Amino acid sequence: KFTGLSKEELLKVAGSPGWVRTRWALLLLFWLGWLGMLAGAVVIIVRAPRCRELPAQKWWHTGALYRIGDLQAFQGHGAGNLAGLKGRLDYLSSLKVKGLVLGPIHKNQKDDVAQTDLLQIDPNFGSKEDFDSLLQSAKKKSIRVILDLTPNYRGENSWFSTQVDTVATKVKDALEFWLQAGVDGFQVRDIENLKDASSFLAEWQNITKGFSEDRLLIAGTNSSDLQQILSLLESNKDLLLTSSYLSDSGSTGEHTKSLVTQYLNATGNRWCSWSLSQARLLTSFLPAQLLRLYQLMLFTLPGTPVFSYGDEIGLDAAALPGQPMEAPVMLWDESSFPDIPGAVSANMTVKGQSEDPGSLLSLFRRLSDQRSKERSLLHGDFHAFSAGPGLFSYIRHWDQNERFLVVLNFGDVGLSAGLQASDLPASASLPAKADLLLSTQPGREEGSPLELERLKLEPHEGLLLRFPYAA
Amino acid sequence: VTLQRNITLLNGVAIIVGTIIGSGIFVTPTGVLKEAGSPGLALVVWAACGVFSIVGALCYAELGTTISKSGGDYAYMLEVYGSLPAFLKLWIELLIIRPSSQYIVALVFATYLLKPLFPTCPVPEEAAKLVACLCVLLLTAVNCYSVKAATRVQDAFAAAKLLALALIILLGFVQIGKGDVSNLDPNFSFEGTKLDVGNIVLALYSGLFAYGGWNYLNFVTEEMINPYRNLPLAIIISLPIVTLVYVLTNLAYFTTLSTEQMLSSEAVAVDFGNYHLGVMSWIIPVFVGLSCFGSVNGSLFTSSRLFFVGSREGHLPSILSMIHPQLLTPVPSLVFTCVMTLLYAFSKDIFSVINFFSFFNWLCVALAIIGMIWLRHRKPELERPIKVNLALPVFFILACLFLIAVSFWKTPVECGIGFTIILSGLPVYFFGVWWKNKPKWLLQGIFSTTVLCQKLMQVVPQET
Ligand SMILES: CCCCCCCCCCCCCCCCCC(=O)OC[C@H](COP(=O)(O)O)OC(=O)CCCCCCCCCCCCCCCCC
Ligand SMILES: CC(C)CCC[C@H](C)[C@H]1CC[C@H]2[C@H]3CC=C4C[C@@H](OC(=O)CCC(=O)O)CC[C@@]4(C)[C@@H]3CC[C@@]12C
Ligand SMILES: CC(C)CCC[C@H](C)[C@H]1CC[C@H]2[C@H]3CC=C4C[C@@H](OC(=O)CCC(=O)O)CC[C@@]4(C)[C@@H]3CC[C@@]12C
Ligand SMILES: N[C@@]1(C(=O)O)CCc2ccc(OCc3ccccc3-c3nc4ccccc4o3)cc2C1
Ligand SMILES: *[C@@H]1O[C@H](CO)[C@@H](O[C@@H]2O[C@H](CO)[C@@H](O)[C@H](O)[C@H]2NC(C)=O)[C@H](O)[C@H]1NC(C)=O
Ligand SMILES: *[C@@H]1O[C@H](CO)[C@@H](O[C@@H]2O[C@H](CO)[C@@H](O)[C@H](O)[C@H]2NC(C)=O)[C@H](O)[C@H]1NC(C)=O
Ligand SMILES: *[C@@H]1O[C@H](CO)[C@@H](O[C@@H]2O[C@H](CO)[C@@H](O)[C@H](O)[C@H]2NC(C)=O)[C@H](O)[C@H]1NC(C)=O
Ligand SMILES: *[C@@H]1O[C@H](CO)[C@@H](O[C@@H]2O[C@H](CO)[C@@H](O)[C@H](O)[C@H]2NC(C)=O)[C@H](O)[C@H]1NC(C)=O
Repeated sequence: KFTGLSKEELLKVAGSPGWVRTRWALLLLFWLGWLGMLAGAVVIIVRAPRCRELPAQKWWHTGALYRIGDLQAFQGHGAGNLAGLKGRLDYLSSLKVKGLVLGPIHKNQKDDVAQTDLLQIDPNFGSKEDFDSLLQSAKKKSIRVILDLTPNYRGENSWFSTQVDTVATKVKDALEFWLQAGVDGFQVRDIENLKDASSFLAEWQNITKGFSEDRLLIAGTNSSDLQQILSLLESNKDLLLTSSYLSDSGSTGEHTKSLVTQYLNATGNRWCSWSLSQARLLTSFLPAQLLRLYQLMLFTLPGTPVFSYGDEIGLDAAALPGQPMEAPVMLWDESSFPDIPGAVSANMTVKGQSEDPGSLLSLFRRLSDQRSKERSLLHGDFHAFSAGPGLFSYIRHWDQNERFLVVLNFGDVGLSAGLQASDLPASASLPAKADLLLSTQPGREEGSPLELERLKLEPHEGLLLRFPYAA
Repeated sequence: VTLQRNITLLNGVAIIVGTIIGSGIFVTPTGVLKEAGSPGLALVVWAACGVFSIVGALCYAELGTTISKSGGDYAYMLEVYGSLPAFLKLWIELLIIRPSSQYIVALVFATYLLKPLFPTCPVPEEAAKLVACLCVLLLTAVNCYSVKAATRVQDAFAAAKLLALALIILLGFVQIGKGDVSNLDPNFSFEGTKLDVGNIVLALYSGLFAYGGWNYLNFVTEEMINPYRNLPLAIIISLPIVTLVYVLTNLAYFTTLSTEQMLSSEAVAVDFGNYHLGVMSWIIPVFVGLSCFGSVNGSLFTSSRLFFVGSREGHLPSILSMIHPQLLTPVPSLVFTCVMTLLYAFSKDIFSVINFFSFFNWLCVALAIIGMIWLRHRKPELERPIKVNLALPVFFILACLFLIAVSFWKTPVECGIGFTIILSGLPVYFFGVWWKNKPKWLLQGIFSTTVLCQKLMQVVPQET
């Protein structure tokens, strides 16, 4: 009618046979093309591989633990009890820690066994109605509380060098009593002085897991050789065991790589605990240039990282006179240490380091945020590969998620990377370039993609490169 | 041979509800949390976008009863500003705005349909693309068959959307019914309320994606039964329902999950169903997949009727607006609005075409209401069945100018690229409409291909 025919002459012309055959053929062709595309989508969906099942993690698989040895040296004088511990539970939420290993708070006189009760709190830390208040206040912030039950924590021999099995029956009786009050785990330290240790640990593990499967039991030795550690872990295998296995080196990267790979190969790639001691700080073993390099390693290895209080600010008991090394004073502010008013600086405090974006606490917060979030660091797979003289380089990769490449230079002089990979399976091989998430030293652009053949490492530097699932 | 009005009052309520409630209540309740920080101000953002959409819908309801022609927001600009602005709106609404919206909603349908086969991983992209191209091709053939079949699809899936959202709301009510508070505390709901407002605007810009489509019944008037009663009655019944369901869904999202697991989630409804159901939690991805199935039907139904009316004014070729007799459906316009939607299956990242034309999408709604006020003080005697209380349009004009002013002072990067699309649409106007004295080299070829497509699809021209 406007630029075409009208109804009359159209139905006159376009009603002939042949013109009906064409439109019926085109309708049949449309529906055959639709049923071709549907079967194409089906055989594309079927020829997609699969994707893997999540390994049903616990709560201590998710982030780090935080050991608080002395409760008085954590806050200070006056408020050195369990009621004052409730005020710091948002600083602990800033660190994104998932657990809290409270020190031994029970009534221990001294080496008399009969005057040591594990069911009663010493009055210098508070009472039980303060303790369950702390527990309920920590449950609100998603923080679990672990209770250390080492009996003779005021003497020199922690398991009472006199009578042996009677002091273990009162641990067996205390596990049940404290588990109904609502604690989420236990810790026993110095079990190289415990007689029949591998027999008692299996009994306490079967008691603790017989309550719930959301329950932890940590053990601690001062041992450093692998065959003595493996003797404790051959009967029970869900046991977390902190020790001084990585303490020895403080040194070259080939030895640290051999220690980590030999442990992971000897234990059969189980869930382990990565640490440097059972109760001590990182500055007791490492010089101050290797703290950032070890913090990057302990957050990116396949296990639970366990730290002490003050490890995020680099607390040092040999930098201030008149403090015990087993319990230094936590430098919250500039008024924390009352003697010698001026020995404490501003970069040695919590609030003085929460302002610097290139501090030590600012590295801890970024790494602890990255660990508790990404699936390749939560339950990824470990693969270390060969590199230059003094490097430790490895890769985490879960299924199809964002992969991670950690490059650590323990040496004193700089060198290149030389990442001759040649060893990884096809799901995690290196691309020609990768991002940069983090570096332990200033002087690099955090976010811009480098390429992994002219990578240079300056002294004591560590890198956290990143790349996605591709060819 | 006309279009044979079929749309009831309840069918209009179904059209508006089914087009509005699509993907944005499932793939966006995070953006407002990541640029608002606190769960109180996010609810403030959702309520504010609700009030904004309600007042704009009331202005468009009284516009659509005043002028009363199909192709709303285009017919109004044609009656007010003339020929060239109406063509420029029609042109970039035919090129970019409708075929990107329909393809994005079809892709979200395909992804959340194939999600239960790939529970914690990524869906393969050429398997979701090829199902998104099946959804459009099936709905464009259902719409070409009949009109009442296309309105039965729409209210069946509009009932399915409401039964899928009511289950989430009652799952949240029994989560608050067992006495535990992860969020929604009295005094602990505002920690991290991002102030400055500078970052907020971006937010208000994120919560308005879920409210889009409220002006779609204005495209499909002249097909309602008794439109002077049944257009505003279908608008003021449909739209205050959505602003209530949209806050009772987000606060029920806030009872179960926390702010650290919501911001680390890419599918909030899937993480809701995983906690509240465990196994038999596959019904939540298939019910947010069927939510995006009824939003492509309601937007292919009105996009065809827009290009229908764009051809009756001479702004388009006349093969569009040719009704197939005895089916009484605009077949050559539905084929066009399907082919344009399937052409966007070559785009890799078209989610960022939203910032390209968000300024013009609100500039048209501002220009329509300026002309609405201008028509009242120029032709002050027409049959106005519903008149609006004024200073709600005065509020809406400067509110749309505030929403367009953040496109030029905060992110003016791609707006100059977007303006070149309109000014490249201008010579198309001149060549197509203005250039008369046409040579017979081209006009007879145009007649020959028009009669060829006419004999192929068996369509006759309109005629009162
Ligand atoms: C896809 C299959 C769908 C099935 C149904 C077939 C429908 C055909 C779809 C065609 C869609 C076209 C939409 C846009 C049309 C704009 C033009 C117009 O409005 O004309 C009205 C005008 C109305 O004609 P009437 O029907 O006689 O009133 O249409 C024409 O005269 C023919 C226009 C053909 C346009 C073909 C594409 C040309 C693109 C621009 C070419 C460059 C122009 C400038 C040259 C110098 C460049 C530097
Ligand atoms: C790119 C463009 C120009 C090509 C257009 C091709 C169309 C997509 C094809 C697909 C099927 C074809 C037609 C097949 C036969 C006709 C008649 C019609 O037959 C009936 O159902 C009416 C008979 C009855 O009511 O009993 C079905 C739809 C229609 C218009 C179809 C319209 C669309 C056609 C021309
Ligand atoms: C799960 C989803 C993604 C797959 C597709 C959903 C439905 C299975 C499809 C299949 C065919 C569709 C429709 C095809 C045409 C109509 C015919 C209609 O019957 C009529 O009233 C119109 C018949 C006429 O006018 O003569 C009722 C069912 C309906 C809506 C069908 C309902 C189901 C639809 C939407
Ligand atoms: N609210 C809906 C829902 O399902 O949530 C319901 C249906 C509907 C109808 C119209 C609409 O207008 C959006 C718009 C207007 C002017 C210029 C660009 C765009 C644009 N649409 C996009 C879609 C997906 C990705 C990017 C997009 O950019 C949005 C929605 C979504
Ligand atoms: C934990 O150890 C106890 C024994 O030390 C195991 O419990 C025994 O189970 C058998 C079989 O029912 C009973 O006949 C014994 O009386 C139980 N002894 C008890 C309760 O002291 C128990 O099976 C062990 N747990 C696991 C997981 O193996
Ligand atoms: C763990 O600490 C103890 C005490 O500091 C180390 O010395 C042992 O002390 C006990 C008595 O307390 C003796 O019975 C052992 O014979 C001592 N060990 C040796 C090797 O003489 C003990 O060596 C430390 N463990 C390690 C692995 O160094
Ligand atoms: C570490 O893994 C390697 C291989 O996975 C083990 O090395 C083999 O040990 C057997 C003896 O058990 C030798 O006969 C093979 O020659 C060794 N092969 C290689 C390639 O070294 C090794 O036993 C594992 N480490 C531990 C502590 O078990
Ligand atoms: C905190 O900052 C002070 C300076 O503000 C550091 O003191 C420097 O110490 C090194 C080595 O002891 C000296 O070589 C510098 O000369 C000192 N600086 C000045 C200005 O005298 C101090 O070491 C910093 N503390 C930490 C833990 O990094």
